[PDB]
Amino acid sequence: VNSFSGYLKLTDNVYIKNADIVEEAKKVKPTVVVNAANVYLKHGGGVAGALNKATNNAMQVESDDYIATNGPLKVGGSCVLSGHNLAKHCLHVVGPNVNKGEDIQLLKSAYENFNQHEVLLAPLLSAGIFGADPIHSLRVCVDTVRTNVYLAVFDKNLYDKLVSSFL
Ligand SMILES: CC(F)(F)c1cncc(C(=O)N[C@@H](Cc2cncc(Br)c2)C(=O)O)c1
Repeated sequence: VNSFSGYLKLTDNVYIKNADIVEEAKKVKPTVVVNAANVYLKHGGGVAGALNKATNNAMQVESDDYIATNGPLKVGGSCVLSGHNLAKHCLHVVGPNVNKGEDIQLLKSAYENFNQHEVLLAPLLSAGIFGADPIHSLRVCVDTVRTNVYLAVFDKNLYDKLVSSFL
């Protein structure tokens, strides 16, 4: 039993809710919140900018130190950093950005990072400003993630479309 509430169950292990991931993180304090990161951990907009703003820029400060030490992530890769006031940990995961021409096949590799964590609160990778089709992202999520994932979808119209078209 966990503290996630109001989710619709899509599969044995994938759940979905129309919610603001920032507000959901603030209420649940999950062990892991996933950030829709880029390879530079520059949290300017989309989910990343919203999460970072909610940490009063502490996420960005920590991220800049991480990059200065380790260099950029790989597209499809991830790193675990602090969750600050939102979660115990933040798993920064880099999905491919279609608006940069990155290969969409890397979306499966990106979701594989979720399997290293038993339970996660997450957005749909490569959705929103990353330019992928969220319906495709949900399909890859369901077919790749085996751990328990609670997906927060900010846009109500998109949420209803994701549920209604789900196979
Ligand atoms: C063009 C379109 F029709 F596909 C479209 C339009 N608007 C929003 C999205 C979207 O992917 N939203 C997700 C992911 C998300 C993105 N950025 C910020 C947050 Br916070 C959450 C959501 O709401 O959870 C997609």
